[PDB]
Amino acid sequence: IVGGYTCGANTVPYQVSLNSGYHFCGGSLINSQWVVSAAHCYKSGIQVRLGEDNINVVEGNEQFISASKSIVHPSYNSNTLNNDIMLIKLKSAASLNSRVASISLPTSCASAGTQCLISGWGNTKSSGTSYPDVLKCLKAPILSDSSCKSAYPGQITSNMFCAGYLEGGKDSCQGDSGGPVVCSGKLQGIVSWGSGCAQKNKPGVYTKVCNYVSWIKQTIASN
Ligand SMILES: CN1CCN(c2cccc(CN)c2)CC1
Ligand SMILES: [Ca+2]
Ligand SMILES: [Cl-]
Repeated sequence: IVGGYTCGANTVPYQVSLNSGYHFCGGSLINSQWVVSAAHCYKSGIQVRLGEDNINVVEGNEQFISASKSIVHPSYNSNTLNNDIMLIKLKSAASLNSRVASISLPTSCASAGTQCLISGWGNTKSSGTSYPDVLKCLKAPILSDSSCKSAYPGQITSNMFCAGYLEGGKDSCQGDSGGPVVCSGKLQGIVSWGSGCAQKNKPGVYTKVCNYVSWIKQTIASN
């Protein structure tokens, strides 16, 4: 996250870190046994880390649980990042508590202008590299579909939306991928891609979760 702030320990209790010997992507806990993340985050041998604040220090509220299965969306296109969503099932159920909590799925799509909370352990510099140890947060509005498609002509599908600031300075960035965009208490977005981070007229692009609600509920009911 570039231009954000230190969330505070366990203040975003649905945020997970996906770890394959190191943190590589975020995700969001949607019930005790399932996480949703970005399909571009897929790899085998994922461990889900719940209850994290400093991802380099055991602070005492973590749960570490290996994934038993991964399910990439059937229409995910790695060329275009269309349908950039996957589900990960935990081998054992998370212990739900004030620090490890699920986030609800959207019952509908959010409007342009709705303020959202975006969070992660990705790079905090728009030029160069610095990765935080503690979780970083950003409040950012959903942008209109026209400003999103203007910013990235020929690349935005109906399964994507933009959020952020056209003036730059505040954005998600590398290592935030897969993590949550929460608006009105629902998971509306998954951090997906962009052109650099926090640059003018290049806001972040997010997978539009409200298009996937039926697929998520059907897929977890059958798995
Ligand atoms: C080479 N980078 C380019 C920018 N990427 C990125 C990843 C997530 C979110 C955003 C939104 N700013 C950008 C990471 C890979
Ligand atoms: Ca920790
Ligand atoms: Cl749907």
